[PDB]
Amino acid sequence: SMEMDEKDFAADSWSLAVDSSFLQQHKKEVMKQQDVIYELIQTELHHVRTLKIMTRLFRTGMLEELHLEPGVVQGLFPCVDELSDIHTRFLSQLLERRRQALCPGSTRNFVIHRLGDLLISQFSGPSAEQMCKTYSEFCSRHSKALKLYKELYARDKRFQQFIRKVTRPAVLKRHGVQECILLVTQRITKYPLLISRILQHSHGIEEERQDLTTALGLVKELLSNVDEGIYQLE
Amino acid sequence: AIRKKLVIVGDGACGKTCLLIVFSKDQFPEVYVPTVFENYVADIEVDGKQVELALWDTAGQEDYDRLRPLSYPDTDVILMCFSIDSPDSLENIPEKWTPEVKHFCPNVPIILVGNKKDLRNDEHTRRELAKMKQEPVKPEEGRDMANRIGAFGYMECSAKTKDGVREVFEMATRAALQ
Repeated sequence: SMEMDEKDFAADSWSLAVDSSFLQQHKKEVMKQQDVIYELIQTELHHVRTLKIMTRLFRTGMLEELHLEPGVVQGLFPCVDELSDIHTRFLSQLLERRRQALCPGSTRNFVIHRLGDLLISQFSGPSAEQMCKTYSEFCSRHSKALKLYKELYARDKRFQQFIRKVTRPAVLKRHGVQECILLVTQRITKYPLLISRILQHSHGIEEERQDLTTALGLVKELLSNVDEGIYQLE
Repeated sequence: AIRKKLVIVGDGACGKTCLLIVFSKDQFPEVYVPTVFENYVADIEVDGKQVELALWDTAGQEDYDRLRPLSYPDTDVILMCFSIDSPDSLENIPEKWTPEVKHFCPNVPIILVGNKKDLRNDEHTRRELAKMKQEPVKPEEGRDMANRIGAFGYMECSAKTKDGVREVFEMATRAALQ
């Protein structure tokens, strides 16, 4: 990930991330709403980061160093380029919404008064149809992908070595091949929990409460549709 | 060091996310309590054994019965969480979470964890439960349930005060290693 964005979301909360003097000029409800918006962008930044580890570090590496069939790496990391493009674009919109909010003359101080609209466009229309179709494909191939990794690690020493080599950096402690596949599967269920907590502290404007309510309904609808179209493969 | 996977199950009432966050941070969140939990890999030394313990939550997955079982593969220990201020959450242990957990993972040690023990002497909880013709979960009920469900053990803790939290994750590590 880019040094600029890691530094921007390095703090454990929005109240810690902004300047202490800037925070002093805000209501508790604004700080509480902001912290959950900050967490949404933070965890979405970590999500795209996870997806880049799968495509550049694991998938690209297996094609380059291991000289392995493109069908096996496809069965190991299914739809990861599509998932990386869907979520990177979403992260870019969340990151630019934060940049517009920035006070003139500062890079840390911001307040996001509108989020709901952004969430609605992501969870409605062809962006949502792309997500339903891709996550239904990923969660079906998830079980086959976990069996495919184990058979390769406990059969071929070249792969056994590649895995140990690329997962040696301290940062990839919780991001091995298997943990990435689960982190991605678990990501979609985190949105209704995140949007629900933002909505809890967003009644100061009515159109924002109605935007976040419609986005919340859309994520739950997306999830219910993905769940229905899941068939486990072997 | 040997890696072991942990999954926590139970209704949202108990505070699965809270127990996982309090343990991984090893302090009750001061300024902000995080809404969600990703994953974590905690190095624990239990009885001279260096073990990498991967921590996973099932929060959000409660309504999605086809998406939730994808969290279970290769689990070495299941924390079966319930709330001491919610006797209804305990009633879901034998009828909802035990059949599902034993289906996907039949020989995985289950540790019935009664979280929110501090609320046993919180008069706002005793007062609200009196309206529902109920009272906080007694220690003997949580033990009776763990015995009925055939759990490896019964444990109690307070995510709010960190009391018992560490002992649960060390026993989870003992259970996984067997």
